[PDB]
Amino acid sequence: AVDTAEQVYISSLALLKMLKHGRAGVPMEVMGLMLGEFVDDYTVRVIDVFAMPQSGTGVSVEAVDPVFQAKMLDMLKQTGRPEMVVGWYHSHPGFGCWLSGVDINTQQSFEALSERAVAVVVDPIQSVKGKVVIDAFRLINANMMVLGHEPRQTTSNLGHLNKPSIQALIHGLNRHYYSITINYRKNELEQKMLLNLHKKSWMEGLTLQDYSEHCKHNESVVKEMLELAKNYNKAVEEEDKMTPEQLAIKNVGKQDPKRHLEEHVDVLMTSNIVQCLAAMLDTVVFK
Amino acid sequence: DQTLKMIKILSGEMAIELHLQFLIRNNNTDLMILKNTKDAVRNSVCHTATVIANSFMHCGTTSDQFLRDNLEWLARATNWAKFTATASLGVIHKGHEKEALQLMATYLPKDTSPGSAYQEGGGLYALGLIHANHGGDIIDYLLNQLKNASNDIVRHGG
Amino acid sequence: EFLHAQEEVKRIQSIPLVIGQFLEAVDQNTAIVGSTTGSNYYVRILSTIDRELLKPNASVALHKHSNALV
Amino acid sequence: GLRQYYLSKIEELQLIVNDKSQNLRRLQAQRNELNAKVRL
Amino acid sequence: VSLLSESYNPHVRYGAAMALGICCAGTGNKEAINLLEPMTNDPVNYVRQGALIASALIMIQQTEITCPKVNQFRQLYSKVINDKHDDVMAKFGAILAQGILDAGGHNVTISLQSRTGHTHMPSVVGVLVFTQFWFWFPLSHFLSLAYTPTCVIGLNKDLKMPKVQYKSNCKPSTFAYPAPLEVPPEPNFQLLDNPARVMPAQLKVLTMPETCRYQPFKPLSIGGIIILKDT
Repeated sequence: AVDTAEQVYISSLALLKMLKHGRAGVPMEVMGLMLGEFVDDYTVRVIDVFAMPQSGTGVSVEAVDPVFQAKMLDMLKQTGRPEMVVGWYHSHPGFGCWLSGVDINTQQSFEALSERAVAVVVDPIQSVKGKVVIDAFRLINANMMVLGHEPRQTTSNLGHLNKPSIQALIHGLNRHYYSITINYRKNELEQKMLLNLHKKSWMEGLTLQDYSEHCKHNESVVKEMLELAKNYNKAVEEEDKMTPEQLAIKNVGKQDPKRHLEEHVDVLMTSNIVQCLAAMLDTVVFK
Repeated sequence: DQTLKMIKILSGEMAIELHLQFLIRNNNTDLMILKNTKDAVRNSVCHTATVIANSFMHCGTTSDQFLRDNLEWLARATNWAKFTATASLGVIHKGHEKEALQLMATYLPKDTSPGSAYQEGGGLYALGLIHANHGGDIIDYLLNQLKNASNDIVRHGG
Repeated sequence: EFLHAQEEVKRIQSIPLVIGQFLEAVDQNTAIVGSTTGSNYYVRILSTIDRELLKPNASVALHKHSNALV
Repeated sequence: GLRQYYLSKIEELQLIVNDKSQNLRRLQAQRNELNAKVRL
Repeated sequence: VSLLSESYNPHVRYGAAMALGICCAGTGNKEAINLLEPMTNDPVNYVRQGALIASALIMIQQTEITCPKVNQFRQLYSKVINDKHDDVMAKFGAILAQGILDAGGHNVTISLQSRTGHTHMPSVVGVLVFTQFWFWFPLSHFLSLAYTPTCVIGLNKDLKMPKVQYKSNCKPSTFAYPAPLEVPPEPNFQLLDNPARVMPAQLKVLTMPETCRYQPFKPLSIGGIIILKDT
């Protein structure tokens, strides 16, 4: 049996292949393989990911010829080092994460050879910048659903941590499959070299900024900042009046001075203090 | 005597069985508290949750009437509760030399040999529970059995 | 940490999005809209929208299933 | 003579208590407002 | 830690509750029980769990008079353990706390501390190893190292038990029992035998034996076993 503390380790490398292939053909359900490395009865490690040419419909998506599959795995053994197929994924476009009535069927084909084929859903729409909603699954027997017997024999305080969505609960969870808690394998091998490689620049700051127009832009804000302060020479004057909780609901048609009047003060500061300081270092450094 | 003084004060055994003498005389518990929680029979954590309850409220009192009321509800959950069911046997017998090997004579790993080795592998876990800070044969009776054993299913308890 | 949760809230701004129209608000942070399915609704809002871009007769986005202001 | 000096120093050490706690009284309330902003 | 009970993530909201459970557990602290009162109401399940274990550790061997919230919480574990709609993790704390709160027939207690000022290091290990029940269930089974009795014991020879009976002086309702229900004009002269359980707060309210045959050579200030000089 299982302990519902399965703890699927994935990677740092596979998920970018997951989302790029998932989003380049997003409204169709694209899918692929999961090529990883098995460990003990509890955990599993999926390290590499590749897709195949597919043929789809609106509600269904299929594969094509199996000669693509064996020839791809031969070339990945000879280059790098050999692995084994730990599972498979697919991509609900903007749905969420569940096993539909056809998604459950090819899972049933894959769980026969190895019983631990991990079924993975990636949604490349719901993922904005943070949560990437993924939620890997695996089947449970509908024979034990007939028995009324509750499976998986909880022996660790690790499973019931993330709560399922109600929309995935409308679907087959939890009558034919279960969820798995996952995290990410992170290391200085990779974590240091995506941070210190992505957002970097070279001259954007040792340079000046359109020197006749920066001082011109120092009037393009201040000119309407007069009349915006005239509204601030207006709105305080109608206080000691109708209970300023009313002055929250009422003022939603037009812009207030008070919040907008500290908005430009930050802008009229950092545009000046940066441009003044960066000019006064080139006097020292350059002769 | 003053020659016998180093055994009376540094082994400190007369603080052990006198504490056992305190618990065998003073024991004010209830059976109904487990029987109030009896009605949660399902496939959930509850089997492990009741056997971790009666072990904490009967530490070192050797009173196995809360556990011997049945067999099947205790032996319903498997594969780690039976690691813990033989683990909870030593806490009830905490701090007593005699009733460690003799009550677990069913639960030596080479006597019955069932399909569950966690039932017999977690016995040496409970042998450490009784003789904590008490090292004699209990060091070496657990030292020699780990020289040759099964995988890390008895070696956890060992 | 607040800036990380500041941007996280817009996962409700996904693609199956329907269109209503602003009508009025009872109070702070709760309003009354009218969808283009004919029926009006008393909806909760999303906090990050500048409230001062509302009501001439504003076009608004509404959630698909829960049908709140987006 | 000796202890005469010491009640000088208990009473001006206490002058740090009444305003740095007052700084903390100001400061701790600011976090509670900001944590109420986050969870909401 | 009372500021940290309102943190944004439930993880810091969790460990704030055990931080009260591992410091003030020997005392029936009025303030620590005051903080854990709304902590059982949170929508996260495991902070409802760890509040109950922290509520278990604060009031062992205490009957209604060190703080009135004992029997206010005896009903509370039974309130959540008899629901069906509760979470399994949420009601796991109630069934665990029954074994904590009635430990040994109210004869053993936790003690991270001696009267000498020195700490009890198997209990220091025994409560820290008790923290890791998430990642392994019988790893927090190492809790018996923290269970220590509270009983004065008389002694006169290496083996012989004495026969002494002393009494109390202060208000007598501190000496209460759990008193189970089993459904199908006052003391302060409480006589005690040699294996007599006693609260550590009740070590001052008792009386030295002045009329008995036995008289303690030691100033009776700590529990456990002492020599009782036959006079």
